[PDB]
Amino acid sequence: EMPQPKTFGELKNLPLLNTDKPVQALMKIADELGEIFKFEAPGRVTRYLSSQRLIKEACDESRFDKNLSQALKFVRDFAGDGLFTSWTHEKNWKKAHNILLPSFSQQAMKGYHAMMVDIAVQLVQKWERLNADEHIEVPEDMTRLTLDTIGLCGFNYRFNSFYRDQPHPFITSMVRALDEAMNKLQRANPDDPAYDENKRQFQEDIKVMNDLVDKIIADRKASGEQSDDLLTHMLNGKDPETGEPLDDENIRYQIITFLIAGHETTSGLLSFALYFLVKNPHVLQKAAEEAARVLVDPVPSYKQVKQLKYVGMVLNEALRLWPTAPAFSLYAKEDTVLGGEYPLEKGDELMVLIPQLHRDKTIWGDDVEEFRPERFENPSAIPQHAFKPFGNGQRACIGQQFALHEATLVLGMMLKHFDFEDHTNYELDIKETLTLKPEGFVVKAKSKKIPL
Ligand code: MNH
Repeated sequence: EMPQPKTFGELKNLPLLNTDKPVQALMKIADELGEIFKFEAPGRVTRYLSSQRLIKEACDESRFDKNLSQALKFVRDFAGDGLFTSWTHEKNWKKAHNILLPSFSQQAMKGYHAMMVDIAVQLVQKWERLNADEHIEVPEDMTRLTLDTIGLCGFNYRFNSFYRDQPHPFITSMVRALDEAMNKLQRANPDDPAYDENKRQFQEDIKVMNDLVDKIIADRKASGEQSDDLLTHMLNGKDPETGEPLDDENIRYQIITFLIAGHETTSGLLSFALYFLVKNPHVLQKAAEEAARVLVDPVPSYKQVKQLKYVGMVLNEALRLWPTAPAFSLYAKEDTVLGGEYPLEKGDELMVLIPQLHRDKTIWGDDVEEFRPERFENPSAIPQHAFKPFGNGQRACIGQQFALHEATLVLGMMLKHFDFEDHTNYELDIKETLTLKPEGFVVKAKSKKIPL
């Protein structure tokens, strides 16, 4: 049979999800329960997977397909038919996949990189122009950078999020909506007077996001166009199979999904990577050397990012220890036995604990908690399906190369232009908005006096 956590009667496991940090609670639960453990809530059942040998079967394209998590279903209201939230047996997913995949490529990455620099320059100039006494809120400023990067590159819109003291209205509203998604999963009873207040708020926040997208289409509508871009590939992009462009109503959904999924994950990754680089001096020294040798010219070139090897290794290791996308869910496409020990009826839902998967001691050695980028010196040596932070198969992050390209480029310039000091020996605190980010992580960054 299949182990499961403590069920309080009617609500079963569901009351456990109330905590600020659900994914970490599930990791604790997985440490004790074992490879797999069942997780049943009233009206929904899902089995969490933590051992790699089960992950490799769950990941097979001809064995299990992607299922929408309970929270992702609520995410649909602003995101919807966007690939991250669209179904695999969904029409719009296939159309959008085929026509937005060419917008991510080597030629594409070249298209986006020159504009990425601009936003990273805004970040570097902000940190260079800070006074000596001031300190930097890494996750906040990383979200600040990532929004502007994705906006300017993939939608020709400058959020100008750096010119704002407080988080952008988009950030506030997005985080708040994710709040309801998670917090309504954990909720026992769907209807109650009080929730109406909440409900009100969540109509409000969403609108802001909607309103913001209205600018991108309107702005580009009024200003000059015909400059190859994601938003172009959405307006004028056409489906090879059906010869059809995207639905305007669906184009806006694409914009929502891309704006949201392009910063939170990348910004959490940058914060986590900087944190781990701060806790270990030597792993920084190596990367500070790499960025200097690889990037000579003041502005990084499209080729210079790919030339950076150690930066990508650092990013992959930091992404291993704390994958910014905490989990993905999968349903069985036909009756199978998982591991040869657990029989599952078709359509059964299994969630996958990516951070617990990376902590499997058998594959990654008996010092998994140890953060050493050198593990990724020969990334070929890593076993199959043991390391899947970006997802699996066709369903895995069309712009993952953009994630790595922006994050590597930015981090290379950060280590190039700055010296990082940790004034609090920061206690690692992970805030969850369906995504993992350090909370309270503050460092100072002295200038290195490098141009542009
Ligand atoms: C860090 C970086 C990063 C991580 C950890 C990441 C994680 C994921 C994971 C996991 C999935 C699959 C979810 C599931 O349930 O199967 C996924 C799918 C997706 N992701 Mn991303 N993703 C990005 C960067 C990331 N993504 C960026 C950047 C973009 C946008 C430019 C993006 C846009 C998507 C889209 C779109 C999908 C949907 C793919 C599909 O369903 O066909 N992404």
